[PDB]
Amino acid sequence: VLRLVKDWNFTWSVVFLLITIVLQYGYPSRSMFVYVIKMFVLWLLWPASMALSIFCAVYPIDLASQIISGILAATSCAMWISYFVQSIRLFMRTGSWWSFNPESNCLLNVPIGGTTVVRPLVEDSTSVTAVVTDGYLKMAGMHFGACDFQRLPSEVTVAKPNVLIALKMIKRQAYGTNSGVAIYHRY
Amino acid sequence: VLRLVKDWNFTWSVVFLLITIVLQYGYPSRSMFVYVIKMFVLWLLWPASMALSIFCAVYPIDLASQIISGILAATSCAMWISYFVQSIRLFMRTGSWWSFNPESNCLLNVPIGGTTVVRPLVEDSTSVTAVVTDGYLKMAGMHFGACDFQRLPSEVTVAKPNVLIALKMIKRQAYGTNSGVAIYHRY
Ligand SMILES: CCCCCCCCOCCOCCOCCOCCOCCO
Ligand SMILES: CCCCCCCCOCCOCCOCCOCCOCCO
Repeated sequence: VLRLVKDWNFTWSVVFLLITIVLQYGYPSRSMFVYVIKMFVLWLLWPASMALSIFCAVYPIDLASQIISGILAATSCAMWISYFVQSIRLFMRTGSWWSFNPESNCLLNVPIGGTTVVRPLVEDSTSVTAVVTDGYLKMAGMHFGACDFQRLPSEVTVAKPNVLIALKMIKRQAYGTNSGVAIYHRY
Repeated sequence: VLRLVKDWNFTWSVVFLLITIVLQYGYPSRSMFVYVIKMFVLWLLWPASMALSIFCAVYPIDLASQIISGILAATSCAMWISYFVQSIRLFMRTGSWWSFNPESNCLLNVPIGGTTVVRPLVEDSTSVTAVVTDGYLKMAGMHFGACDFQRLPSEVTVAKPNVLIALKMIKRQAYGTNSGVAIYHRY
């Protein structure tokens, strides 16, 4: 009687605190470790929410509760399909693991020498500003590592889950020997 | 017997789906509406997680479970105090409501004419790039609305929850009559 209550509450207390943690610190801009915990919680949350609605539809309070449970069941299923479609289509255009981050669907692809570095774009703009400070690149407010201003890519790819856009370098200014600025516009 | 199970499960099914929604779409870069739902969920999650641990400490499985519950109770309380301290200190330096967003603790303050517009900074850098395109301002990859390039602030404030930084305009270039670029560095 009381023992079953205690095991029930203890397990749920752990889960609710875990949801609070991933809801407060589960962001790649805060802690990459907590972000992966949130993603594992969200991956488990889709079928659990669906399966919980399947239960409330098999054992409902009334007919309206049975229908609502089925609507919520499809809702959990539709959100997972939607997430998988966007993340897959983004991953095929980028190959980066930021494609699976629901928080960001705009990705900036910049080729630095051999490989291409992908970073999430917060604001989808028609223009992106490149700033090389003494040999260190900063694209659209976020750093991209070391790169020579002369070896700046003439084209930069932005990847949304439904379209891949290319940005050609319109303007190019050099502040120093390796310091400079450049702009990119779509077409 | 079975009826209590049905009402209990139906309520939790709604809650778990709501957590899934706010965990998947609760971001200001996706939907401002879903973001506020997440914040209401998180504000309710702190005392609920604490109160649930208080229960498992009053009615524990064993002595170790009683101690763990008390540790989680203080953990839920410490995270809320931490969030409130950062958000308040940020709100006093900025006055913006983005200070209460746990996802962002770096805020960019740019004075556009009469008032000052604040936007969250993803990457805390020592430099911030200003780009005015035909009379539209873009600071660090995100737009700030209409502004004249001539009317660009000589100083821009960055506000972290523990320090307020000022950025003086080092370089200034004009691409056109109202189009131009500028950079800001801290001190
Ligand atoms: C930037 C650093 C700021 C300070 C960091 C503080 C670190 C957090 O401190 C928390 C320690 O406080 C102890 C809280 O006490 C826990 C209460 O537990 C009750 C035990 O119940 C068991 C009963 O059998
Ligand atoms: C930024 C760091 C700020 C640190 C602040 C930490 C504050 C933590 O508060 C600790 C208080 O929480 C302890 C909760 O324990 C109470 C449980 O009560 C159990 C009593 O059992 C009665 C038995 O009948």
